[PDB]
Amino acid sequence: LSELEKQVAGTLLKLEDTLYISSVKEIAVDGDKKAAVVYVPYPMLQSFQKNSEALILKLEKNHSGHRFIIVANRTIMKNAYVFTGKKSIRRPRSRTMTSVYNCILDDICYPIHVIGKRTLYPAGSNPRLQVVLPKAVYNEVSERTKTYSAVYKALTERDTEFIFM
RNA sequence: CCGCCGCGUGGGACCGCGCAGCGGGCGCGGCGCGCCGCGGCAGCCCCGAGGAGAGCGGGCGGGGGCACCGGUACCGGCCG
Repeated sequence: LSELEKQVAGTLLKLEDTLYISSVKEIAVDGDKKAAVVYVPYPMLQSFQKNSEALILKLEKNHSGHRFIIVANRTIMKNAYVFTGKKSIRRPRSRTMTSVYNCILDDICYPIHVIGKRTLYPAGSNPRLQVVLPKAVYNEVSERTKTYSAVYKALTERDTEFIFM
């Protein structure tokens, strides 16, 4: 129920010639360009994953002004066990914070599979994570690394940066 | 202030244990035993230790057990 959703829905209705979205989030970047994150419901992420590179390209080409990213919305629970007083309810591991952040990171760059992760602990600077991408693909993704860092920082307060190795 | 392996409040890093869905309606103030939509949930498996065990393939070796079998030599006997 906001302007962006109206035109993106119209777009989607134009593209076919069955799948719907949950919400849309827009995150700012240092440059005037912004990012739009589309929250896909979990059961159909794979439905929006097969041919989604074309989908994002067409969406960007229709309404310019900021890049489009597709991610799923996952829930995080804050207790390993829940004590109802009589028995105990165990939290599934899929609902942890560490798993969710890793899945988000994979989803942000879904077409390109992450090759490694490292976190550095400088003497004074806040610890930061740096990930490693395939050396084959670069110029395709070189121009969208600041946006990736910004969106990852927004969703998860953890900061990061990108390189190729 | 000083004879406490017990009692209460707090913290909860470290050390060890938690198999048996949830939420709403019937339903009484609350809790149970039950009856109901699944119509509300992302319903319900960390990874796979230069730990271990099991498996396939490859060659390696005076490793083990059973039967079988050759060769001089020591000894004894016999022909010359």
